Amino acid sequence: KLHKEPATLIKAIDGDTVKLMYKGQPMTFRKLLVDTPEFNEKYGPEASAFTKKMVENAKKIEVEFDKGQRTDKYGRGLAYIYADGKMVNEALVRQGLAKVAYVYKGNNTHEQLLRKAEAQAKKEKLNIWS
Repeated sequence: KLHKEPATLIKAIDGDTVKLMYKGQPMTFRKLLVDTPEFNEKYGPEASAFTKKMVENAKKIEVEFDKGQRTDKYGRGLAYIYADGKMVNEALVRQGLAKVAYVYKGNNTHEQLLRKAEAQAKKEKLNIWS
Protein backbone atom coordinates (compact mmCIF):
# COMPACT_ATOMS: atom_id res chain seq x y z
CA LYS A 1 0.00 0.00 0.00
CA LEU A 2 1.35 3.45 -1.04
CA HIS A 3 0.43 6.85 0.34
CA LYS A 4 0.50 10.38 -1.03
CA GLU A 5 2.34 13.04 0.92
CA PRO A 6 2.05 16.80 0.46
CA ALA A 7 4.87 18.68 -1.19
CA THR A 8 5.34 22.22 -2.44
CA LEU A 9 6.90 23.12 -5.74
CA ILE A 10 10.22 24.92 -5.50
CA LYS A 11 11.29 24.62 -9.09
CA ALA A 12 10.35 22.68 -12.24
CA ILE A 13 13.57 21.31 -13.72
CA ASP A 14 12.92 19.23 -16.88
CA GLY A 15 10.52 16.52 -18.13
CA ASP A 16 11.12 14.06 -15.31
CA THR A 17 12.95 16.00 -12.59
CA VAL A 18 11.48 18.60 -10.25
CA LYS A 19 12.48 20.29 -7.04
CA LEU A 20 10.04 20.33 -4.20
CA MET A 21 9.95 21.12 -0.51
CA TYR A 22 9.21 17.79 1.10
CA LYS A 23 9.01 17.19 4.89
CA GLY A 24 10.37 20.69 5.46
CA GLN A 25 13.44 20.32 3.18
CA PRO A 26 14.15 21.11 -0.46
CA MET A 27 14.71 17.92 -2.45
CA THR A 28 15.04 17.00 -6.11
CA PHE A 29 12.69 14.30 -7.30
CA ARG A 30 13.04 11.97 -10.26
CA LYS A 31 9.76 10.59 -11.62
CA LEU A 32 9.50 6.78 -11.34
CA LEU A 33 9.18 4.54 -14.39
CA VAL A 34 9.40 7.29 -16.99
CA ASP A 35 12.12 8.72 -19.27
CA THR A 36 11.50 12.14 -20.77
CA PRO A 37 13.86 13.35 -23.50
CA GLU A 38 16.71 15.48 -22.22
CA PHE A 39 16.01 19.08 -23.11
CA ASN A 40 18.61 19.00 -25.85
CA GLU A 41 16.92 16.11 -27.68
CA LYS A 42 13.65 15.73 -29.62
CA TYR A 43 10.53 16.48 -27.46
CA GLY A 44 12.86 17.52 -24.67
CA PRO A 45 11.52 21.06 -24.41
CA GLU A 46 7.98 19.69 -24.95
CA ALA A 47 8.27 17.26 -22.02
CA SER A 48 9.80 20.07 -19.89
CA ALA A 49 7.02 22.48 -20.70
CA PHE A 50 4.32 19.85 -20.01
CA THR A 51 5.72 18.94 -16.58
CA LYS A 52 6.41 22.61 -15.75
CA LYS A 53 2.81 23.65 -16.49
CA MET A 54 1.39 20.71 -14.49
CA VAL A 55 3.43 21.43 -11.36
CA GLU A 56 3.22 25.29 -11.44
CA ASN A 57 -0.49 25.37 -12.13
CA ALA A 58 -1.39 22.75 -9.55
CA LYS A 59 -2.89 23.86 -6.35
CA LYS A 60 -1.88 20.61 -4.58
CA ILE A 61 1.33 18.67 -5.34
CA GLU A 62 1.76 15.22 -3.83
CA VAL A 63 4.62 12.74 -3.77
CA GLU A 64 4.06 9.00 -3.51
CA PHE A 65 7.07 6.79 -2.85
CA ASP A 66 6.94 3.21 -4.07
CA LYS A 67 7.93 0.00 -2.25
CA GLY A 68 11.53 -0.04 -3.50
CA GLN A 69 14.55 2.23 -2.98
CA ARG A 70 13.40 5.80 -2.38
CA THR A 71 16.51 7.69 -3.59
CA ASP A 72 18.82 7.16 -6.57
CA LYS A 73 22.60 7.45 -6.29
CA TYR A 74 22.43 11.16 -7.22
CA GLY A 75 20.31 11.82 -4.13
CA ARG A 76 17.06 12.29 -6.05
CA GLY A 77 13.74 11.16 -4.45
CA LEU A 78 12.19 8.39 -6.57
CA ALA A 79 8.43 8.98 -6.62
CA TYR A 80 5.13 9.21 -8.43
CA ILE A 81 4.24 12.90 -8.64
CA TYR A 82 0.63 14.08 -8.57
CA ALA A 83 -0.74 17.50 -9.48
CA ASP A 84 -4.33 17.87 -8.19
CA GLY A 85 -4.76 14.12 -7.83
CA LYS A 86 -3.47 13.47 -11.36
CA MET A 87 -0.25 11.48 -11.82
CA VAL A 88 2.30 13.50 -13.80
CA ASN A 89 4.33 10.35 -14.65
CA GLU A 90 1.26 8.78 -16.24
CA ALA A 91 0.25 11.98 -18.05
CA LEU A 92 3.69 12.31 -19.64
CA VAL A 93 3.62 8.79 -20.96
CA ARG A 94 -0.01 9.09 -22.15
CA GLN A 95 0.84 12.33 -23.98
CA GLY A 96 3.73 10.45 -25.66
CA LEU A 97 6.32 12.80 -24.07
CA ALA A 98 8.06 10.04 -22.12
CA LYS A 99 8.69 6.34 -22.53
CA VAL A 100 8.20 3.84 -19.72
CA ALA A 101 11.56 3.19 -18.00
CA TYR A 102 12.88 -0.11 -16.71
CA VAL A 103 11.87 -0.98 -13.09
CA TYR A 104 14.53 0.39 -10.66
CA LYS A 105 15.09 -1.58 -7.44
CA GLY A 106 11.57 -2.92 -6.70
CA ASN A 107 9.72 0.26 -7.68
CA ASN A 108 7.13 -1.32 -10.01
CA THR A 109 3.69 -0.64 -8.51
CA HIS A 110 2.41 1.53 -11.46
CA GLU A 111 4.40 -0.24 -14.20
CA GLN A 112 1.36 -1.78 -15.88
CA LEU A 113 -0.73 1.39 -15.63
CA LEU A 114 2.11 3.23 -17.40
CA ARG A 115 2.75 0.57 -20.08
CA LYS A 116 -0.99 0.78 -20.83
CA ALA A 117 -0.77 4.60 -21.34
CA GLU A 118 2.37 4.17 -23.45
CA ALA A 119 0.77 1.56 -25.76
CA GLN A 120 -2.10 3.97 -26.39
CA ALA A 121 0.21 6.94 -27.05
CA LYS A 122 2.13 4.69 -29.48
CA LYS A 123 -1.11 3.53 -31.10
CA GLU A 124 -1.95 7.21 -31.65
CA LYS A 125 1.55 7.96 -33.08
CA LEU A 126 1.58 10.80 -30.56
CA ASN A 127 4.67 13.05 -30.12
CA ILE A 128 7.67 10.75 -29.38
CA TRP A 129 5.74 8.08 -31.27
CA SER A 130 5.12 10.12 -34.47
